[PDB]
Amino acid sequence: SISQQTVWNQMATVRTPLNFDSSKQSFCQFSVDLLGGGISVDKTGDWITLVQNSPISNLLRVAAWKKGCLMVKVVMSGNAAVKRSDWASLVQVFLTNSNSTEHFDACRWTKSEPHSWELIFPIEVCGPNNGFEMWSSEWANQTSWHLSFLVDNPKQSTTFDVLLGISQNFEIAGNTLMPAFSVPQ
Amino acid sequence: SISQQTVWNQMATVRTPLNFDSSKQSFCQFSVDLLGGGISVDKTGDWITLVQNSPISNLLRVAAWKKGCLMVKVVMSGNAAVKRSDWASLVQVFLTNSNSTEHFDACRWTKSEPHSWELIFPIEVCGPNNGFEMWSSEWANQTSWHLSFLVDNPKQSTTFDVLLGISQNFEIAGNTLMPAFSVPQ
Amino acid sequence: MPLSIGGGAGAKSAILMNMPNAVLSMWRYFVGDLVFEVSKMTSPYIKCTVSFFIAFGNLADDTINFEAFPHKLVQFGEIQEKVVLKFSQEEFLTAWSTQVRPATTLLADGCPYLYAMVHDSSVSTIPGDFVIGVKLTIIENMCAYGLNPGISGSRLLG
Amino acid sequence: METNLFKLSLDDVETPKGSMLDLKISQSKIALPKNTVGGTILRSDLLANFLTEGNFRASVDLQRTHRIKGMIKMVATVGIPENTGIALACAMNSSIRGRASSDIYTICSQDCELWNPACTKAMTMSFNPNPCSDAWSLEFLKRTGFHCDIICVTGWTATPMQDVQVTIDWFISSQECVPRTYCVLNPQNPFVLNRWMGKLTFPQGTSRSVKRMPLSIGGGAGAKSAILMNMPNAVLSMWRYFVGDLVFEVSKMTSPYIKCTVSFFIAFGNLADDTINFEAFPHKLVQFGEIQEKVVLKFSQEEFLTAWSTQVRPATTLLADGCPYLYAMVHDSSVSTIPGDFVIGVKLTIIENMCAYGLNPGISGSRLLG
Amino acid sequence: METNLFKLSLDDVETPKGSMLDLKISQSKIALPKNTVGGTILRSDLLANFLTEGNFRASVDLQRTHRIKGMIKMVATVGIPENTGIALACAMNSSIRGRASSDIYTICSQDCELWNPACTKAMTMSFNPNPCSDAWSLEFLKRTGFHCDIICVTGWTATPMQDVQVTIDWFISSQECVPRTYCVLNPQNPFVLNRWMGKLTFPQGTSRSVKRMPLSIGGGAGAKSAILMNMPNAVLSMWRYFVGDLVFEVSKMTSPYIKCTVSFFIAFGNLADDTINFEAFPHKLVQFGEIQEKVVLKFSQEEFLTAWSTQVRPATTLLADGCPYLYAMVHDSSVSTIPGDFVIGVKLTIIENMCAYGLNPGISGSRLLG
RNA sequence: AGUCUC
RNA sequence: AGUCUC
Repeated sequence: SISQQTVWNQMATVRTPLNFDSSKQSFCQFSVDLLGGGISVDKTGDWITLVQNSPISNLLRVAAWKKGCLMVKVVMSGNAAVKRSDWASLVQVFLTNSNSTEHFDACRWTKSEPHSWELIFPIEVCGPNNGFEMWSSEWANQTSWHLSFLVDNPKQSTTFDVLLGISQNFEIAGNTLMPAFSVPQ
Repeated sequence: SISQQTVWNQMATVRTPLNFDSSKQSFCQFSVDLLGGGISVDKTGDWITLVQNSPISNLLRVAAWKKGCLMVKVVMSGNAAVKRSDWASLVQVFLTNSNSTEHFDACRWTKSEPHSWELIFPIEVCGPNNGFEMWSSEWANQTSWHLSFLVDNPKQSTTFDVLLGISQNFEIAGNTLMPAFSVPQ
Repeated sequence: MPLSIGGGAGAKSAILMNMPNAVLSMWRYFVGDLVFEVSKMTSPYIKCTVSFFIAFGNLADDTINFEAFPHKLVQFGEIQEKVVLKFSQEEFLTAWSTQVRPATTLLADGCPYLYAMVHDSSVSTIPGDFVIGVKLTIIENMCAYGLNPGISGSRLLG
Repeated sequence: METNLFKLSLDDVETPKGSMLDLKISQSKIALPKNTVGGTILRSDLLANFLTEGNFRASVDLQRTHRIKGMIKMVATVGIPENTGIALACAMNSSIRGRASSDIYTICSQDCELWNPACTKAMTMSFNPNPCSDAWSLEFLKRTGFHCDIICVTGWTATPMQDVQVTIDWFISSQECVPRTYCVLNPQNPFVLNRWMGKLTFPQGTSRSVKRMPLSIGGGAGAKSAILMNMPNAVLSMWRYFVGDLVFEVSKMTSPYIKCTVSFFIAFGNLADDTINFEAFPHKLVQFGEIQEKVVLKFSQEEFLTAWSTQVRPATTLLADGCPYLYAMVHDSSVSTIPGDFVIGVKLTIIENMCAYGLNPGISGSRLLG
Repeated sequence: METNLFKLSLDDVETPKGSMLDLKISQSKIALPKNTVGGTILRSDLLANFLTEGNFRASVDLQRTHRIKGMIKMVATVGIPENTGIALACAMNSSIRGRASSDIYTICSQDCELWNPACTKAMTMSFNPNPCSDAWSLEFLKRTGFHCDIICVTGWTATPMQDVQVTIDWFISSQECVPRTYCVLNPQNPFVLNRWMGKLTFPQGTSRSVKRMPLSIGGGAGAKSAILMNMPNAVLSMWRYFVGDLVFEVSKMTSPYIKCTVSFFIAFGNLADDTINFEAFPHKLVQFGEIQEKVVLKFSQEEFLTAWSTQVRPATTLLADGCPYLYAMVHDSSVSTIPGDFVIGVKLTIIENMCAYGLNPGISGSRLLG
């Protein structure tokens, strides 16, 4: 039973748009598809997003059928230049199994700590195959797990890192053919 | 034994009245009937309340006899425009089995964190039938579980979301005839 | 008739709901031996042989070999009004969604359906349609996976 | 006089059963041009589309049965003379997203067979399209995206007179489906890896042509500013260090007319190509018979003193690499009377009695395979 | 590694086998207009064309198997209310030449079933398309001309609201084919005759409506300056005199709402219709239950003192006919609340313990049936 | 006989 | 392992 303490894997890093224009609207939104490996963003500005090709990130994108628990950790690193007394920002986090607006939320959080905060919670994959689930498959109208954010005042709550930890019971089967993963720099 | 991690169900969303007039009085009040599914509000302004037709929300409204534990999570998402240093708001939460002013409180909390906070606690349904209880039935002068809020400065502590989680021991019996639940949008 | 029976029955901008259907909606996916109770709600004088089978939403009405799937032929005697159909869970390869987005099309629905069609013809000497009522009675050896966050609304029944 | 419709056996939910003729469901004819080159995709499509060509005895059963328990069996057929050769691969994968890679490395991890028609003129393969369980169905295959790629791994050694055609007969097998799942932090024994190690080419002549294949196989296969990746290799990359009895499957992908004795052994990256006593290390000599195309090498874990890194920084040099390598070199010479290099393909099949330590944070990128 | 194609079971010559769902080969939908009248041909075609509609589970087996040993089984289906009725017939014959007759008499001697949907809402029939042996095949059916006629023997008693449709499901049966041959000068026991005796109509009222059916059944059935003929009746015509236990099958071809008690007995042609004591002869009283449509009468050969002529000169009068007759008359009255005559069809099914004398030179022509 | 029904 | 071969 392979295991080691304190070793998560980086999954994504979303940087709020630098040219966000407060005057148009005050918040902006992005969503991370935890099991499919994609990041979605606003047309609110030029987002700087990135999905790291870490071991867990590569595994999930290529594992056809999944089942079991995963651990999620979100770390918001904000604008250190704002004085603590002028902090006027908050971010709403949502866990939904689909991006469709017709699906209710599995969970919901709202974080507003100044400069930085972290959020850790587990998610579990349950599917119809044999408890296995295929990412957004049309088969039994399967689904995924999306983590959506509504950042209010993107100039203070600027950065988000999403890390994932695999559990002892995570189990997969089958392979999904994917195009080459692009290596940065 | 069906179960899945981190999956709650949305029950209600209460938005503080936009036209609240500070000058008349400084606070406002609303109450959520956790087992009956209703929301009560002030005459302090035009409230924007909503009970989601999620699975748990539909189950409770239609289950005649209930028994067992439920998990409650309240998330207050406030006014991000207020600077943290100007935060001057707090909300008192009360758990009572009735809206009557003659019933003492089962529990009491007061939250004042700036911009946002969350509150999680369990409630348990115990009744006279066979440990089963019928919502506010006149039968053995049965009751319910109401979560009441007294929002001080509704312009800062503006939004409230109530989520519910069902437990492994929740058990129901019988059906309550209800009129059609209205689907929004 | 879609087997993604969670979320109640559709109504005009509303959903109807009863307790047992409400509990099944708490789960994400399910399977089981389905037992249906078919009732003849019309006069004994209107005859018709109905054919029942399980298939997917995307088949055209004129699919010639619908009856190459495992099926059951139902005919009622003059004074017979109830018939019980039982669909074994081997007609299902996998558990399916308890609830599907209401606007989902027949082409995009990936959950099984209970089909019913006329095998021969609906005939009578008096006017009137042949009408039957179908009720899913019990689910045996059921198996459910996961908890359901919920989908808003639901499709209208027959 | 009246028949009782209810008593009729019209709702038989049983799986298809019978002889091969009775269980034949489809037939595909794949075109193989005389000028095919290798890397060439002969046909890449949904498996459901291959299983649906032609109306054979069990064709309507395939379409009208909700659960099939037998595996899918295919019999590929095509013969070519011994003075030529080509290596074909027929690969099966659970799903596909976008314009996925068709490289032999990416496609061969689930259920894949590589053969050389000059040696094997009829090839059979059976597989379970649903690894999580013991049954599948045509709807499941369609809505799930189960994929099939038939590619040419190595082109013709000598081109045929005319164009060729490979015929594949598809059947529902009598053997039942069995699941194959991977518990990430708890590998089974043996661990089925199916990682392509590379395509080795040894040009005609007296040259040694030393080949070095790193055993730090985590992180996928390198590509131009990208990495290729398959599921089993992805799980092995989760661990930090590993060891095990390694089993390699070596295939002759060239014509039977190009002879060569290859020598395999384990050694470190820093040895010069001209090291005289490479063969003082435990080694194995491989020669193929005319019609023989597959050989299985098994490297015991006593060839390894310690577990090694699952992943090494891609730019690491041969001198600084501290992990073992699988070497391959020419023992005598690569000779023939027709032109062409001697080419073999190496695939790490399974790892037995494996032992892994720690979790891997990950290293960015990976080295290119052969 | 190489598969041996020869060892594969691709040449399985076995007959189709399995459940009814698995042995379903075709489905025909015959149209039945609400204004159909009787004598009307619903569909007359080659059997091969009925067995070839639709691609069901055993459809390609039907087409790709050289010998089928199971009988052909059909399940016809259609229900109508009790206050109406119609008599349909589905007949099978070995071959056809030219614009052959479709009269119920001509078509019902081989394998034919007559039913009334108001009584029987699901009807099954199994038969062997090759009477000489124990196997058949689709090619044999096509090149041989095996025929199938679905006709309406009696029109609607009361017309339906809308048009109707009869659905026929065709299957390869599990029961094996068995031959049925006729040795002309050496009949078997029982002798299968299947001769239509006529369609008897008894109009509503208190009338006796005496019906006289001659038992000198040789020479075919009369037509306008012609004779109709079927094989079994043709063989019985070869003999000069005959006797036997006669078995008749009486069918109610009209709606269950038209009631009537019919009386059957054997007597000679010369009795007046008003003979008071017709019922002093051994007789049998027939009444049908609502949903009952078939009754079987059996006349022992002790109702006959001697064998009689197989054929009599057609113009012979009731007074000069010396051969027995099967009489049928109303015992009480033909009553109903809806309009329509009470109509029954009589078919001489088999002759048991028959005894025949001499060879018949033949007499020209024959009397018209009912 | 067969077919059918049971 | 599985598949294959025998």
